[PDB]
Amino acid sequence: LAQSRIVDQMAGRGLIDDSSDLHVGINRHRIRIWAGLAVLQMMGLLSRSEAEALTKVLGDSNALGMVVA
Amino acid sequence: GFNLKVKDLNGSARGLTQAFAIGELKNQLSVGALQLPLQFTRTFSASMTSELLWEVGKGNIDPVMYARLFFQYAQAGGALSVDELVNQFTEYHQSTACNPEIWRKLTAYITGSSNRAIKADAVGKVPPTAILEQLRTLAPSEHELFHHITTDFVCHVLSPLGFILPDAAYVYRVGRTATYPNFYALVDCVRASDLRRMLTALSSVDSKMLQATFKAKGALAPALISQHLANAATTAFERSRGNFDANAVVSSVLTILGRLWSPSTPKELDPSARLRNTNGIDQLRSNLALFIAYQDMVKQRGRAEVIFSDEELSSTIIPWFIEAMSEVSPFKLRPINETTSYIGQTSAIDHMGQPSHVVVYEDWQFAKEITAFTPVKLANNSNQRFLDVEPGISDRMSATLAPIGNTFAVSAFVKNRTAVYEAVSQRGTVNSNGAEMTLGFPSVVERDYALDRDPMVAIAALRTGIVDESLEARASNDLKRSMFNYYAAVMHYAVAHNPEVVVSEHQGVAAEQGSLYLVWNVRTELRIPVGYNAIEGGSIRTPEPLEAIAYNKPIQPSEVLQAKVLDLANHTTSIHIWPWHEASTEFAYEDAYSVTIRNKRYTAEVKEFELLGLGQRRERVRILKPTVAHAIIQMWYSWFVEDDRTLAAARRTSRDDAEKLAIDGRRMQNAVTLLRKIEMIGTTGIGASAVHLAQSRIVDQMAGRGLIDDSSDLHVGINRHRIRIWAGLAVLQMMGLLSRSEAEALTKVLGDSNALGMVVA
Amino acid sequence: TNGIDQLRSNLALFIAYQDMVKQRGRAEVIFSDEELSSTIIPWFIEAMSEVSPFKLRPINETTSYIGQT
Repeated sequence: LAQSRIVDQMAGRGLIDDSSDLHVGINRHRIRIWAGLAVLQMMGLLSRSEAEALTKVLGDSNALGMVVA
Repeated sequence: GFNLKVKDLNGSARGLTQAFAIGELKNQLSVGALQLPLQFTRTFSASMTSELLWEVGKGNIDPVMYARLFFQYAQAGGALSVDELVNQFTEYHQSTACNPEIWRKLTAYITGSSNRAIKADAVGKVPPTAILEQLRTLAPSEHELFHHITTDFVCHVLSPLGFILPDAAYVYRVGRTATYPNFYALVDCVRASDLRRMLTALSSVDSKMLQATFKAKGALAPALISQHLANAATTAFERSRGNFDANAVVSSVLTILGRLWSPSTPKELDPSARLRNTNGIDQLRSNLALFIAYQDMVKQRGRAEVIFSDEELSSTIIPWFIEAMSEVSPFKLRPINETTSYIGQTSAIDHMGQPSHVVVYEDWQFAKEITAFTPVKLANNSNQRFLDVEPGISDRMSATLAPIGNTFAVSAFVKNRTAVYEAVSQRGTVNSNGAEMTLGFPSVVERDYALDRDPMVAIAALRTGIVDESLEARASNDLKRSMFNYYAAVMHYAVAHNPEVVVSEHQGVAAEQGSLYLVWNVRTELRIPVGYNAIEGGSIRTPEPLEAIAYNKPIQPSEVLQAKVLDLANHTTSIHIWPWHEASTEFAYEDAYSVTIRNKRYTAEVKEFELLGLGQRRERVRILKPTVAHAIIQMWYSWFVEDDRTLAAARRTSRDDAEKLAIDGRRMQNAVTLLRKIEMIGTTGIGASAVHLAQSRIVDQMAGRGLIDDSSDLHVGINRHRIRIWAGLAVLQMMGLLSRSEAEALTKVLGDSNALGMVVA
Repeated sequence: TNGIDQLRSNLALFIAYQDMVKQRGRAEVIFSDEELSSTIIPWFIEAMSEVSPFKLRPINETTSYIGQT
C-alpha cells in the first residue's frame, strides 16, 4: 500500500512516472524496515524514541540483506 | 454486471458480503472459529428454463397442477403473495361453495325451469364456460383462476350425470422462478401445500353416489343437485383447513434445523431421540441445502421460538408436513451441483498469479424462434383471448436472429474481458486488490427484466447493500426479491469447491438470537495479496464465499443450459393462454438516421412493417417480450463500457509507450471486431431491406430537392459503415432488446474507432 | 413441370419482378428447397386458383382498347 502510494507519487510529476525505478535490491530491504516500523509504533507495542535508536543503528552498518532475500 | 474490490468488498458491495445477511457490521467482519461440520448437501433443483403450456382443461381437476399455477401467477401477478391469495381464495370459497343460494341459481341456469331435474331425461344445454360467465356474474376475482376451478368442480360432480356435454379445454403458461429464494416464498409454498388438501377434499370425495339419485334411471332433482353439491361442497370446506399455521411451521422446523446446525450451545433445543431422525427429518439433515433460511429468519425476524413446540411434536407430524415433501411450487429438489452446473468460471489472470481478472458467467440459449399474434376473443369478459401466431413475420424475424446466435457466443464473449486482463501491465499487486471480475449474471437480469423492473437499478442497490426504500409492495420488495437470489447464487457453486463448512454463531456483542452462516477452508496456493483474511496457512478458512472462488482454479464451466420457446400456436389454435396481457402490444420503431453528406442533412426513416416486406401497417400483432438475450447484449454493452474506460485510462497514463500503443492498438480491433459482427446483425437478413429502403428514401430525396447529382451515395465505407451499422443496429431495434441509447452510444464507440476499414465487404 | 413452363408462357406478369426488387430488394427463395418448388408452390400460384379480377388472356385484347394517332 505504501508502495502503491509512492508509485502514485511517481505519477505526480509526469516524467518520473516512467514506471517503477526503486526496485533493484537495496530499496526492498530499506523499506522492509518500515514493516518493522508499523510493527514498532502503534502496533500497540513499542513507544518510539525507539525507531529513532533503530534508525541510527541501521545507519551504523552496511546492513544490506545482509543476505536474503 | 459490475465490479468491486476483493479486500474492500465489505467497504464495497457491503450488502453482498453475506455477513450482511446477518445484522453484522461491527468493528469485526463476522467470523472467528468454532465447530460442528457437515456439508449441507442436496439442494432443491433447477426451476430455470423448462417453460411450457399447461392445461386446466378438464373438470376432473388436478389440484396439484393448479397449486403450481397459484404460486406461478402469484409471483407473476398483481398481488403478492401466495399467502394472501390463498386467504382470498378461501374467502371466495365461502362466498361460493359456502353460499348455497347461488347453486340453486346455477342448476337453474343448467336444467332449471320447473319440476327439476326434469325427470330422467338428459338435455345438457351448456358450454362449460357458459357456466363460467354465470359465475362471472357473481363475485369477481382479481384473479379468477380458481374461478375456473370452481367451475371445474361443477363439472366434476356433474360429470357422472349427463352434463359432460360442454367439455372444452383451458390452457395456461408457466413462469420462470429463481434459485429459488426466500423462506417467505416457502410460506407461500406451505400454505399452498395446504391448498393441495385445502382444495382436493372438495376436488375429491365428491360423489359417485346418486345417478342422479337412482331412482331408475336417475333422476329428478330440484335444487337437489345444487343441494347435494354445495352442502357437501361446504362440508368439504369444513374438513379442509390445514389448521397448522403457515409461517409458524416453517419457523419451527427451521429452528430445529438451524440449532441442530449450531456449534455454539443448542442448550434445551437439542438433537435427541424421536425429537429427531424420525425417518425423514434426518433426510432434512441431508437437505441442509435450504440453509440461508435460518439467516434471513433471524434477519427478517429474530428469535425463532418454536412456540407450538411441544416435544413429541414435532417431529410427529409437522416436519413431515413440510412443503417439499408435499411438493407444490417450483420448490424443486435435487442433489448438489446441477444447480451450479450453470456456473461459468474463468480464473484468467497471471504471474501474481491470482488477482485482477477472474470472471464467472453462464451458458445460454438462442433458439431464435420468437412469435407474435392477434388477440381474437370469441366473447368479451376478461382476457381469454385466442391467439394465432403470425408465421409470415414470425419465422423471418426468427430467421433474422439466426446468425445472431452465432454472434455473441456468450461463452466466447466472456473471453473478451478475459482477454482484457493482460491490459494493463505491469504487476501490482498488493496495493489495490484484486477485483470483482466475476459476476455478470444473465440470471439476475432476466429475473427482474421479466417484470420489466430493470434490474440495473437493483444492481447498485446491492452495491450499497441497503435497499433505498422505494415504498411500494410491487416496488421495494421486488428489488429485495432479487437480492435474495443474488446471495443464493454464489453459495451454491460455493458448495462445490469446497464442501468445507462451519463457521459459528457469531453473536458479537448484540444480540444472540442466532447468527450462523458458513465457512470454506478450500485449499490454496501459498500467496495472499487477495482477501483481508490473510489466513493463507495451508488455506483460507474462510469467512466469505467469493474468496473461495477467488482462490479457485478457472475450471472452465461444464454448463449447457439453454431454454426454448413454447410451441404455443399449436394449442392456442384451440385454447386461450392467460399470461396475456403481459406480452404487450408491441411494435416499435421509427429509426430515422441522418447522413451528413457535405453541408446537407438528408435524414431518412422507415415504418417497421415493410422492412418485413409485408403490407400494410399491422394494428394488433403481438410480439412477446423475449428475455435472456437482453441480459447478454446488455452485458456486452456494459462490458464494452468497462473496456474502453479501462483502455482509455491506460493510455491516459501507463506510461511508458510500449503499452499505450498496445492498448490503443488493442482498442482498434476491438471496435473493428464489433464492426464486422454488426454486418452479420444486418445485411444478411433482413436489414438488407433496411439499407434498401434507406437508399430509396435518400435518392428519392435527392430527386425531390432536385438534383440526384451528388448522389453517388450507394458507395463506399464511410457512408457504408454508416448505413450498415445503422442497419444491423436497426433490426436490432426492431428486436425487442436494447433500447436506443445503446445505439447512439454504440455509434459513438465506432466513430472514434476508427472507423477505417475499409473492411467492407 | 407441365405448368411452370406455361408460366414461361405467362411472362406477361413482368413488372412484378421490377417493383419486387424496387418495393423490396433481394428475392431470396428462402423456403427455396429444390425439389420444391416446382413440386407444388408454382402449382399453387393464384391465377390457376383463379380468384380476383386477376383475369387471364392472350396478348393484345388488353391493348385492344388503345387509341393511336
